[PDB]
Amino acid sequence: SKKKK
Amino acid sequence: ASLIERQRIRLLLALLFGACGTLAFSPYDVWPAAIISLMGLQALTFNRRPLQSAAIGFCWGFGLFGSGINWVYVSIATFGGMPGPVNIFLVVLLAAYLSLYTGLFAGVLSRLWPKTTWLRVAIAAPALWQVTEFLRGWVLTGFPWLQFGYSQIDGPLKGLAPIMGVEAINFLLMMVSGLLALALVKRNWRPLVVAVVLFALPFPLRYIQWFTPQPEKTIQVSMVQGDIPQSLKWDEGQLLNTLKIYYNATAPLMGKSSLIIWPESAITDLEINQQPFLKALDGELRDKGSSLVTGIVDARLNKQNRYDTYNTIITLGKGAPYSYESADRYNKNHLVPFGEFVPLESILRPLAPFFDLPMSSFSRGPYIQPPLSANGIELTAAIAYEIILGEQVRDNFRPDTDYLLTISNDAWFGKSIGPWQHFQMARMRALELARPLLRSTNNGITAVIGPQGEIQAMIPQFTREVLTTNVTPTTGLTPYARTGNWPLWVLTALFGFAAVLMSLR
Ligand SMILES: *C(=O)[C@@H](CSC[C@@H](COC(=O)CCCCCCCCCCCCCCC)OC(=O)CCCCCCCCCCCCCCC)NC(=O)CCCCCCCCCCCCCCC
Repeated sequence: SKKKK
Repeated sequence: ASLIERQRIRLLLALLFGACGTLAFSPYDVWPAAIISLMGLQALTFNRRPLQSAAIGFCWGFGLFGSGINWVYVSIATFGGMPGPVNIFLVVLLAAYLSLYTGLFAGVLSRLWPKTTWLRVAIAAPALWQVTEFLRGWVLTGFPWLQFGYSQIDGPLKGLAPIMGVEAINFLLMMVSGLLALALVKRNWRPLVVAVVLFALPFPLRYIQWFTPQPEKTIQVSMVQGDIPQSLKWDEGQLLNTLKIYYNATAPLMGKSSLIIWPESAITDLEINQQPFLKALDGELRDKGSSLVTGIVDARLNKQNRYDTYNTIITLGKGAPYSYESADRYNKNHLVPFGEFVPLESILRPLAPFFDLPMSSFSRGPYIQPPLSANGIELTAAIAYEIILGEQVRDNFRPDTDYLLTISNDAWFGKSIGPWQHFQMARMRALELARPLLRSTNNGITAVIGPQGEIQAMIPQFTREVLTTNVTPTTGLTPYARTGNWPLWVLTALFGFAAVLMSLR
């Protein structure tokens, strides 16, 4: 998925 | 005779039989390799001390997880920020950790059942194998990967999946392989015939279909594969291009495909921020008569005035008007370890530097969630990793479910065997629940799986294209969907309690 932005 | 009683050769030979088990999964699809691999594990642990059997079991596991989940290195090395030697160590540590349960299985099996008899290989080992496999799939949220039950998706034991589940196929595989190992070692044809009969019994079960297809409810489903680069995905500047890529791929599909699916987290920006896009897009879909089911990341307030970041599946269009405060959404429950949350985050915090530990973490959605509604269609959602948890999918499954929904993002692992193994486990859910599976991925295997775990439509990986095809919903409940894993656990309890009670004498 990977969060961050 | 010589140098086979020695443990060194027997320990080295366990790596080969362990590594042989990885050939049984999706990229290779050799289901006899599963039988040979388990046969090697059973045979090599014969007439060994409990500590020596555990070492054999650990090395058998290290062979299986040293080549079956070695694709994790691709995700770790491509975007990990850690030195090269460090990346290799983490993959070794993961293989070593998962090999403990295989080492525990062999260590306990030889301790309580030292003599090589039919009880050990047919009654004791399969019961103990499920207990150790359960612990591997439960401790620290578990990692139920490389289970040999999934290797029989196209094998002759696929008929047992809709009756008891995948965890019963590898239960039966341990019985058959253990009896074959017993026959080979002792040169006795009796364990060989019993192994053949037990393996040939579930074959007519694969011709039984528990579902009645519904031709009157056939729809055209289009799944868009964005093929957004993983490195540039979560960036400011690629957000506008990502929206335009999906919007321009979806615009011709409106009014012709009744259900449109975007991959996991197709919209990278937060749902609260991308409101005008979703509101305008919902208007286009409703007017032309289509529904969109896309993955997004949503941050929600709560009672304590914090933010709970969820991996959400929002639905728009006809049959499901979009609203921020709506119920037609699915929040991911089982987060990926070290990918979406840090297990033992209170203990691994000092070791978080020089380990690329993620600072933030997703919030886990409720274990049981209602099926998604889109254009009068019920979908049982399962985001990426959740499609390998057969028990969780069954719990969320309902009789009114038309299709099984899955959106994933396998762009982390690139050209490796990982996406295929993940894809193979997804096919088992369709076979177990007798429902078509609508799997959409960023660049992975975007495919439509039939009610019997059969690939109906598929598109090549690493391409930016849509998968438009007609899918017919199925109705009817499998015995697995009605009961679950508890009929198997009773069999495990009966085999386990009897095996222990025989060992007590
Ligand atoms: C999105 O939907 C994805 C999830 S994100 C998938 C991707 C993300 O990759 C990255 O973000 C790159 C960096 C990955 C994280 C590295 C962190 C390392 C921290 C230290 C680790 C060791 C700690 C202990 C010693 C100090 O890829 C990943 O998430 C890769 C995950 C790598 C995991 C490394 C594990 C290291 C060995 C641990 C051994 C056990 C230790 C126990 C101590 C008590 N998801 C999807 O779309 C679906 C993906 C499906 C496939 C998922 C493949 C990864 C599975 C990882 C299972 C870990 C099980 C741990 C034990 C329960």
